[PDB]
Amino acid sequence: SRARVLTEAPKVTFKDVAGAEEAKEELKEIVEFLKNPSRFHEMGARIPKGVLLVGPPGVGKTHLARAVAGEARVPFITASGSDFVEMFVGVGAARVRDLFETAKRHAPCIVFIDEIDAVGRKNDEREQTLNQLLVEMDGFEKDTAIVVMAATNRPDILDPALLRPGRFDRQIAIDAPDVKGREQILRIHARGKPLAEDVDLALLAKRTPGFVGADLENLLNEAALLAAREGRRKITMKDLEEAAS
Repeated sequence: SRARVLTEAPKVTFKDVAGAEEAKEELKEIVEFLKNPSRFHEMGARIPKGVLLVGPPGVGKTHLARAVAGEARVPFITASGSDFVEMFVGVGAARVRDLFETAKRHAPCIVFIDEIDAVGRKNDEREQTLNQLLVEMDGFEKDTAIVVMAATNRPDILDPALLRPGRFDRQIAIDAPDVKGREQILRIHARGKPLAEDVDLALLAKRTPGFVGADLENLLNEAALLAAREGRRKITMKDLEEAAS
């Protein structure tokens, strides 16, 4: 059967992501290869092919691979490795085959395989899907500037094939935001939400080690309800304390 993906030109930029500046830099190469693939091949350039983002969930990996496509003003085709193995029959591959057929038509372009763990989680239905992914990537022509991006949190349980040179031979770490990072996140979400002067974001940021982007959201969104519940209007450092419980 057909592949069925989601093509779209992202307007998102790096300036639209809190932290991950370390990872952003590495990606700066991916962005310029997409902008001028010609130049790269001309020179002895690295020429990326598979960028595997590694980090905890809700850390904003998918959100970053999107800022990459936008940063280069290039298309961002998405797909779900889950959809590939989900449907049985010789479909699994036939779809992966399509995904890059639609990709070659929009190259340069970032192809994002979501839940690649479903595809390369080191039971024959997968193997067939995985194998095709290596043939497509190992079969990328110079005029085909497709940079396949995927995310995960277990590059160790991932079939060594996908990681071998020529495929996803480039891992970037997207860790939980640092004190400052969390601070930025909390401020961004706090603006559309009321707060009492007693609420100290800086403190909240330093007091939330381990919280992911989507975690600092709850804390705020949740504290809002906890206060709105007591006929209160603003979020007090007190409600934020009760939410973390």
